[PDB]
Amino acid sequence: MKVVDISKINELVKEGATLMIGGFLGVGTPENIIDEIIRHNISNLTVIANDTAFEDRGIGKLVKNKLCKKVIVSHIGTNPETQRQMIEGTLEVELVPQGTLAERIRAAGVGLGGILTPTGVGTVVEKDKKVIEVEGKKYLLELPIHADVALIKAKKADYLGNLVYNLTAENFNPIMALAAKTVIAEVEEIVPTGTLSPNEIKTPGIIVDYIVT
Amino acid sequence: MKVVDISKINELVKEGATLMIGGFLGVGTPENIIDEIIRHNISNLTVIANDTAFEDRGIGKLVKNKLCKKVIVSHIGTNPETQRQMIEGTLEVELVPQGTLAERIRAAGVGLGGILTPTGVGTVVEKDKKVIEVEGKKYLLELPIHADVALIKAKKADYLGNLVYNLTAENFNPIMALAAKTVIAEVEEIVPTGTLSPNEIKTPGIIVDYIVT
Amino acid sequence: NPKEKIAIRVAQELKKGQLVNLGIGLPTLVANYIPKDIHVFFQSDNGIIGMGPAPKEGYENSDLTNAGASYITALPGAMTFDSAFSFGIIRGGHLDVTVLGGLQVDEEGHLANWMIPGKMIPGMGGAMDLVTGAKKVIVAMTHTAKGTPKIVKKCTLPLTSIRKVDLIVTELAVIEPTDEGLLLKEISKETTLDEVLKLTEAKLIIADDLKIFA
Amino acid sequence: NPKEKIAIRVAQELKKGQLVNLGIGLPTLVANYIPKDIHVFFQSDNGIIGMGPAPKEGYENSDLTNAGASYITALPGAMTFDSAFSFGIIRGGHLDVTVLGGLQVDEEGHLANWMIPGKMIPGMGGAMDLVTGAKKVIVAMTHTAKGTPKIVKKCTLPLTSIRKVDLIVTELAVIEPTDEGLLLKEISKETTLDEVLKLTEAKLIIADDLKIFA
Ligand SMILES: [Cl-]
Ligand SMILES: [Cl-]
Ligand SMILES: [Cl-]
Ligand SMILES: [Mg+2]
Ligand SMILES: [Mg+2]
Ligand SMILES: [Mg+2]
Repeated sequence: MKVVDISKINELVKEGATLMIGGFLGVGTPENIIDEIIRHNISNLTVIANDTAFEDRGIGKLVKNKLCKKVIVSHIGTNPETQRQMIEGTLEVELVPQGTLAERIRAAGVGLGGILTPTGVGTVVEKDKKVIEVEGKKYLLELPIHADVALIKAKKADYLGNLVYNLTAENFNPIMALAAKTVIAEVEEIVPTGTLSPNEIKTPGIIVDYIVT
Repeated sequence: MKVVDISKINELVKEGATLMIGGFLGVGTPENIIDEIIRHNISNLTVIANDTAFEDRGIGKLVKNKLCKKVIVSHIGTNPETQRQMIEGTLEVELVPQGTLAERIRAAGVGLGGILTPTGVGTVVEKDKKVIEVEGKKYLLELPIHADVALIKAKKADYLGNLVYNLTAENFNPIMALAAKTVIAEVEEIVPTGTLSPNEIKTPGIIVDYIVT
Repeated sequence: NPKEKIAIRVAQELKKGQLVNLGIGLPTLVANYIPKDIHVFFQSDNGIIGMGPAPKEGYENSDLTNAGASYITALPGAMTFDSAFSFGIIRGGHLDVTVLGGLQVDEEGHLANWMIPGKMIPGMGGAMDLVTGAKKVIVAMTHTAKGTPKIVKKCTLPLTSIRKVDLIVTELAVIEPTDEGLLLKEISKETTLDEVLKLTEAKLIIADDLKIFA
Repeated sequence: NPKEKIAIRVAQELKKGQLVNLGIGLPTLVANYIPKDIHVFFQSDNGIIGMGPAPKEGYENSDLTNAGASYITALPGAMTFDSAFSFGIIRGGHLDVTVLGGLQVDEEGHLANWMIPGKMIPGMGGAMDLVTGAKKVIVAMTHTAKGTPKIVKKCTLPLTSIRKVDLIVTELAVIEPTDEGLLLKEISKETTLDEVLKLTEAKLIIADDLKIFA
């Protein structure tokens, strides 16, 4: 059975895990899963996400509690504590253009070896990237990003674990669901099979390993 | 002013156009647009699609009337006349692994310069592909496919041109919508704005240039 | 009967809760022999998880077919989707099993199943993506082509993939490709080891525990 | 007033039915100045087409925000989507206009707008994708930073992109980068041609067509 108690997080997320965590500045983020990680000081984490939200919310709470060794994100500007720890050298930060982050994660999810993007060409992002010329235009070769566990948020799941999302809470969640080895979805409601139409489901239950509340 | 009469195909689909046409063996294919093309004998087409359907249906009717100079497809085995024309040398056929076709069309749609895929490595599909190794593994660099017009099929459009699809009629249609310069959608029903929820729309009206029926 | 023999034995390989893709033709018969206690989920390349059997007359939907455009049903909890998402499931490792037909399989476990030069050019469709990507590939094919062995030392027909398939099931034999070569694991109750060897051009390692079955 | 002057003039550049993305801060003021006969559609990076204004008190939804996590509304016919689709609209050339803020713009039309070394390190977010992919990029920015020209010969701050932006709008000037360099097309009614040039370190080509406006 996919649905498990939230208290089981300390058994599924290990010290030093590489995690994808959904959410856009805390919107569509698994707030209850993050609270469990803080409850049990699961530390030395590498967190892949759009951002580190704010000091008081979402992924920001993990940084507040110094549980991350590394973040791979497109933005940190709204979290002064992420900047503090970056400057001190305690937290490694890999900044990634948001559209490249989406496609690098997706590439792992759909089994690609990489994608070429014009974004970042001729900027500091080009550093340590292979450049490939196609039709005289230059592209950066950007590589798939993998993770041990995806921690995602969704609006509802049906009995079979099919997920739907709600408005701008979707953002990175369905992409991370395809990219990680183990997928744990925090959802707001469990609904009967047949409540979520085949035309509307966005993540099929087959790829969701665990569901909390 | 997106909704136009079917006769406007002749201003929009030029002789010798490169076209993406939706449909999986004729399911989710814009049958009425195809009939108008045949009516005005618009020829020398290059058609990018999953297949050439069957002789009496969908894209297969274009081939029966010899309106195609080239097809870029994953499958032609249900259409003996496509095969016949291929052998006689009158029709150029480029066979693309179905998943590679999906990602090459998508690459054009989302602004990527190419994608790396393990599919086809060490087969004839490797011929005239750059090979790229990433962490020891080999991938074929597969390149974006572009087209002048996407001729897609959808179940419903709202007044603003937002689209939804129905079951296995979706297949390549929403991908092609993003990839071609001009997008023409054949729809079964026009519905009021507010009938299609923000959570269920799959193709936004902004990228749909014209609607028929 | 030979096709039933293969489909029954392949169906016994499926496990509860697996996502399974059955190729058109012989592999599709596998759906008729799933044990009552095994619930799997079927995926089709045209874009569905949760495929069900052909509808009763009058219950067809024009938008709901299999990868041959024949009418199917969708089961409760099915999801339909675009072709990029379909091949993301396949190429990205989310499909537990694919059962595919076969023209040849060779000592390296390489499958040739999409083209016969000069005689049959249907294109590859999803076959190369499925062989490259499925967590487990099972080939289901008759042992010979009117006497010519289809299990050969090195394929002479064009390869679908350089991926090593995980299992071959014919009406005579069950063979598991391994790093040492082809391991013959089982033979049909209706054949003999001498017949299987006479009809297999490839080298076969023979298992200590050779079983009768299919 | 200068931010108003810019936003009003940028708003005049927008055409009916365009898909528009406004960056956080100065560019978001543009929305307040759209002519009543111009209907545009706003896109936000976090995954919406059809964004509307902040909701009246009590009509907030926790799942519906702009790219700064502030509550927004969604207008009839909006579509929400994941971040891959979002950056497919942006990078794939489906975004008609983006209006972004600016740290420097140079004679090549290159924008620096995401980092000041040794001070602000917020990361780039979607800014690199937007500048690279928008059909048209409009930079909306004050002409100087406490007197120091921000329109320079070559950016010294980190580039957002090597793409040539299409229009610069300051409280003093409207400048169009071209193959020949920067073309000064308009100046504020409240300034003079000499003041503009004095406050621009970059070489400006003065148009025969020169207009007053913003
Ligand atoms: Cl039925
Ligand atoms: Cl309101
Ligand atoms: Cl003057
Ligand atoms: Mg267009
Ligand atoms: Mg013997
Ligand atoms: Mg022998």
